[PDB]
This record gives sequence, structure tokens and C-alpha cells, in this order.
Amino acid sequence: DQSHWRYGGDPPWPRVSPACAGRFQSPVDIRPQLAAFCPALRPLELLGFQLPPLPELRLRNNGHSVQLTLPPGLEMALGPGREYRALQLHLHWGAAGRPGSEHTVEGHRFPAEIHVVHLSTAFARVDEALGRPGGLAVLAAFLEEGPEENSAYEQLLSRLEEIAEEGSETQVPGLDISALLPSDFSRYFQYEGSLTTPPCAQGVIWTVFNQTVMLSAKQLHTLSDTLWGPGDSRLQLNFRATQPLNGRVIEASFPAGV
Amino acid sequence: DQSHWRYGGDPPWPRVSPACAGRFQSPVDIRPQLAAFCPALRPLELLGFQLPPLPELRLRNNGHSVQLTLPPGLEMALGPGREYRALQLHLHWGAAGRPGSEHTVEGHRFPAEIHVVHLSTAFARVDEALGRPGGLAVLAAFLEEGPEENSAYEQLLSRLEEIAEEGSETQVPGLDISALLPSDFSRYFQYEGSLTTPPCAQGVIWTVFNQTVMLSAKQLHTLSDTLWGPGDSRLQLNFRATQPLNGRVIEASFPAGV
Ligand SMILES: *[C@@H]1O[C@H](CO)[C@@H](O[C@@H]2O[C@H](CO)[C@@H](O[C@@H]3O[C@H](CO)[C@@H](O)[C@H](O)[C@@H]3O)[C@H](O)[C@H]2NC(C)=O)[C@H](O)[C@H]1NC(C)=O
Ligand SMILES: *[C@@H]1O[C@H](CO)[C@@H](O[C@@H]2O[C@H](CO)[C@@H](O)[C@H](O)[C@H]2NC(C)=O)[C@H](O)[C@H]1NC(C)=O
Ligand SMILES: [Cl-]
Ligand SMILES: [Cl-]
Ligand SMILES: [Cl-]
Ligand SMILES: [Zn+2]
Ligand SMILES: [Zn+2]
Repeated sequence: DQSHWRYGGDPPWPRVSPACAGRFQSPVDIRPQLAAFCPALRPLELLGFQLPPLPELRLRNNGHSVQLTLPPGLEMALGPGREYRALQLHLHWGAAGRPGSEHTVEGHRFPAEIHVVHLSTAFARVDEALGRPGGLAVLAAFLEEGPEENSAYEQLLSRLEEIAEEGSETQVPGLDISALLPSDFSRYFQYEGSLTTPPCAQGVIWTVFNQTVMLSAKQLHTLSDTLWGPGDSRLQLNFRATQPLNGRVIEASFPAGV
Repeated sequence: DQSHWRYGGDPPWPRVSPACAGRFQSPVDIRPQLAAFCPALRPLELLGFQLPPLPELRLRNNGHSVQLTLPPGLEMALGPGREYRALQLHLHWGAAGRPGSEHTVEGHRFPAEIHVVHLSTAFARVDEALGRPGGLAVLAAFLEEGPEENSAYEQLLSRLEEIAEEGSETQVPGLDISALLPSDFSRYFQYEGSLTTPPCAQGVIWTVFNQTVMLSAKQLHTLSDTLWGPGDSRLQLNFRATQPLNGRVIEASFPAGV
């Protein structure tokens, strides 16, 4: 099986996909004081993210996260000339007493992280974009613990019980995908990295919101303690360690220093 | 598993895909004097089709045809703002003493037919375009018998012995894909139809050149007598019968009643 891997042990990821031994991998530790302010980095523009209930969307436990398949027509602009089509979103989380975001900020790990994965409009096929500079783009936001339930996230978290078993899937109504993300589109970090799971292909443009999304502690428990993974254990701690920068400069869309 | 079907045998295709029993199926019999002449149909334009030798391209015997995977960056323009990205091309053929084109012209079947399959620039995923109006576009040309060896086709036909076994594949150098097609881009027929294999999804824009391409008899034999298919039988007669019009209008880009 050329396509099986897990978090927390063998097979080593470079054996699954040699590209996971690359020099420009994700995730990374973001150090705001050392991020370079770039004023050409304009507010992100999201088109078509406010979905009606029909058509419904596939929601699947793939053993590695819960993944929501997005319909056609969702467009994300990093800028004019950097236009992307959204494919799917999924999440990374921890466990009882343990945060599980993938990116960190000055070494701080947040409770969880949402990824929205996009294909550059240059491509008709995700597989052709793998490893090509700017072929894929991921929008990432941190999920922080707060006192109030997040109603937008409850639409998905309340359905995880239906897909607890690995490989199981269900259909959920369309929802406002942009309500899963922060409201500030103007403050973000941006750098070039990789997919954070095998095949770990490089050339991915990462955009990480500076503003967090708040979930209740009960919601974060629902996320991290409902799903089962490969080989009968709870799907938890499904994040990768941060990776060497190897000379990369993380850019900021706002003066990030103090 | 439902990705399973054959030419001229069980399972009956509407079992494979009920969509194959649709009202707007392909191929069709083209009747030039009854096509609607539409002067708004502009000459076709192909961008990026003149490939360099590297990178190489996958050439595969999939048991239903020989299929060449096209690299990123190839586009077909059907009209202002109406672009499609080329994914792959494949062929349909007959047998000893038998033509095997899919489309016919006034009931005449040509020796063989080439299809270049494209995805509308609105989509990032072929699977999402299936069944959607205008989501896919196929460019088709007839292959006719002539006295001279076709040098462009010889680049592919000379490699079929390498992929005689069903499911085998090899790599071929990039070539000028437009040299596999007629040079007259101004005279063609166009109509809305379906994929001609399961899942027979409708909404496909078909464009059929009026000018033919010529292959030698000894090339047409190579095409039709080299590959093996399902069962232990030769891959031959790999075309679908023409389908009822059901009130569809076939358009012509040129006065075809003249
Ligand atoms: C969003 O970006 C802002 C910068 O505009 C980040 O705020 C910066 O965060 C760091 C880490 O929290 C703060 O450093 C800390 O300062 C405290 C107080 O002195 C110190 O005790 C800690 O040891 C640490 O050095 C930094 O001051 C803060 N800067 C500003 C201007 O507020 C923030 O982290 C970003 N958040 C995300 C999620 O990206
Ligand atoms: C290309 O179009 C021409 C017409 O412009 C077709 O030629 C006609 O064919 C029909 C029936 O076969 C005859 O009525 C005509 O006498 C032919 N007309 C002319 C003007 O030559 C031709 O069949 C088309 N070929 C293809 C492959 O589409
Ligand atoms: Cl590298
Ligand atoms: Cl592509
Ligand atoms: Cl799509
Ligand atoms: Zn992810
Ligand atoms: Zn075909």
C-alpha cells in the first residue's frame, strides 16, 4: 500500500513519499517580529463561499481528518494574477489537555487549525499541480478556546458522530464557508511550503490568518474525541511538527513587528 | 465495482450508468445539408499544443482505447471568453475490413476518429463538471485512408507495440498535438451531447472538424490490430452507435448545404 501512513510512528514519511524529506516543508513556526512586511499583500477576496443548502456536500472521516468537499465556483484571490479554486477543507487537532494546531506562533500551539485547500486556475487537475510553485494554495486559521459556542462550526461538529468510523461519510447541507474563517481578511502571514501530509509536495502557497476563530471547550472536545482513525484508535494529535525555514522569509500583510 | 464495461457486450450500458439512457447522447449522425449554419461560430483556436520533447507524456492502453495524457497549459478557445483546458486524447477504430469512427456523416463511417477531451476553465475537477452544461468539451476529427504515411501519427502509432497488453503504459516525447488535427479551423460542426463511454454524462460540447486527417492503410492496420483489450480479445470496434437527436440542432460554422 503506496498510500498509507499515520501520525506518531512508522512508516517514516520519507519512505512513503521522498518529498517529505524536502527543504521547504510545512508547517512552520511563525515569528511575527521576524516576518517581513510586504504592502503589496492586499486583503484576500473570497467569491462564492456563501453556499445555499442544496446541493449538499460530502463530509468524510478519511482516517486522517474530517474533510468537507467543496462544490464548484468557490474562488480565492491572493491578488490579481493569483487566483485559486477551493477544493476541500479539513481540520487538525490535539487531544485531552493537548493543543493540535499545525502552525505555531512564537512556539505557541493553538487548540486546532482549519485548512482550506485550493487549486490554481492554471490547472485542471490537482495531481498536475503537485510540486509546482504556486500550484496549490492553502488558507489556514487557528481555532482558539473561548466561552461561547460557535454556531457556524456547530453545523459540522454536530455531524461528526455520524462519521465516527474511519472511512465513513455523510452529506451535509451547504453552509457559509466564510463563516468558518476569521472576519479580518487584511492581516495574514504568507510563505511557500508543502502539504503537511504525504506526499508532502512543495510549492504550496500558505496564507495564515493573524486573527483567530473561537470555539467553545465543549466544541473542541467534540472535534478531538469523536472520530476513529486507522487501526481502531481515536483520531487525535493529527498534526505534523514544524519544519526548518531553510532561508525562507515569512511575509506579513501588516506591520507585524513591535 | 461500477467502473466496468465493454463494447458490444454485457453489462448493458444503462445498467453501468443510467445516464447512458439519456435523451442527449453522443455520437450522432451529422447531416451537412440539415445542419444550422451559424456565422457567429468563429475559427477554433489551440494554445500551447506545440509541445517540446520534454517532459514526456503518458501513453496508456486502458482496454477501451489508447490514451495520451496531455500536460498542463493546453487550451482550446471556442469563442470569446469560452476556454477549455485539454486533458487527454484517445482514438476510436474498427477492424480488418471495417471502419470505426464514432460520428458519421450522412451515414458514412470513417476508418477512425480522434478525440481531444477538455475541461471548462470554470472547473478544477473533471468529476464536478460531469453532467453540467458546457462543463466538458471534446474536439473530434475523422481519420481517413490515404496513400501516404502520416508522419505526425507515426510518432504515436510506432509506440503501440510497447503497450499491446491491456493496462500497459509507456512514456513518449512531447510532440505537436495540433499536427494530429486538420489544419482548417474554420469549418466544423458543433452540438451538445454526452461522453460516448460510461458514465455517458451529458452537457458535453462536441466540435467535429469538417476536414479529415489522412493515414495510410498500413497505419490504420497498426492502430486497429496492435492492442489487446478486455477478455483475451483484440481491442477493436471500440465505438458507440449514433444516437437519436431528440430535437437537438447541429450547428455548422460554414454554409454546409453548399
Ligand atoms: C497577530 O499578530 C500580532 C502582531 O501584530 C501578534 O502579536 C504579537 O504576539 C507576540 C506573541 O504573543 C507578543 O509577544 C509577547 O509579548 C508579551 C508581553 O511583553 C511577552 O510577555 C511575551 O513573552 C511575548 O514576547 C507580541 O508583543 C505581540 N505584538 C503585538 C503588536 O501585539 C500575534 O501573535 C499574532 N497572532 C497570530 C495568531 O498570528
Ligand atoms: C464537409 O462538408 C462538406 C460540405 O461543405 C460535405 O460535403 C458534402 O457531402 C454531401 C453528402 O456526403 C454531398 O451532398 C455534398 O455533395 C458534399 N458537398 C460538397 C459541397 O462538397 C462533407 O461531407 C463534409 N465532410 C465532413 C467529414 O464533414
Ligand atoms: Cl527540497
Ligand atoms: Cl492541468
Ligand atoms: Cl471544480
Ligand atoms: Zn491540513
Ligand atoms: Zn472518445
